[PDB]
Amino acid sequence: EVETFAFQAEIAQLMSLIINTFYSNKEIFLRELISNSSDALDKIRYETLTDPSKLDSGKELHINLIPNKQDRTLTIVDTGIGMTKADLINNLGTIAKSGTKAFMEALQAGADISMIGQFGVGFYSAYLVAEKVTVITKHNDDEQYAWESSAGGSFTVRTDTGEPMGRGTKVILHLKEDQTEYLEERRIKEIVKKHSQFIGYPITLFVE
Ligand SMILES: Oc1cc(O)c(-c2[nH]ncc2N2CCNCC2)cc1Cl
Repeated sequence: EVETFAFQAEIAQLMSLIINTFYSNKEIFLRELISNSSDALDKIRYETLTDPSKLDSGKELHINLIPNKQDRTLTIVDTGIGMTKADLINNLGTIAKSGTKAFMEALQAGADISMIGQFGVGFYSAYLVAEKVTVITKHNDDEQYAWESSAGGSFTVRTDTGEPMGRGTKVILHLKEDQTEYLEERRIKEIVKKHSQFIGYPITLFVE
């Protein structure tokens, strides 16, 4: 049913840093997530140039932003390449260990948390605004899985028989009580325009 894993130490330390460091410019989490979706979309596109059957699981390549004020969630959905169970456990397809080391050295040398995505671990910026993060993913080579973590040094993985998605990745941000501004249409639009203005795939902001 539900397997429980420990974060590697360097990632545990990364997440604590994200959670505990005073840092006002939290909005960058959205750019880091959209940028991950854009990379996964690039990968499926590239693979389909030589094998168009990789798109049998869906031809449209796009990103949906879905705010839900009742559940207090902001969900980012892409139809990118998705992740296998293995990628998920291996820090969501990141080089999180070396990238964390590089990020923490930069933070010495003068960097601030906004540059996180330069070290390949921009996912973890979700913890600027979310108390809990659920990642649902479907890669053509595997079943649908849900990854989940409220930080605290551990994460879980289970098969998801919730609502099949076809192919891609869904990041559900259960927002901290004081970060509900990221559910406001005006606010999301501003941020996307500010930081995600040239992404090569349509980004659709859902209405409530
Ligand atoms: O927010 C995401 C969105 C995604 O589409 C993915 C994903 N799906 N397939 C590969 C990936 N990535 C993109 C970022 N780099 C690791 C692997 C991962 C994450 Cl964490």
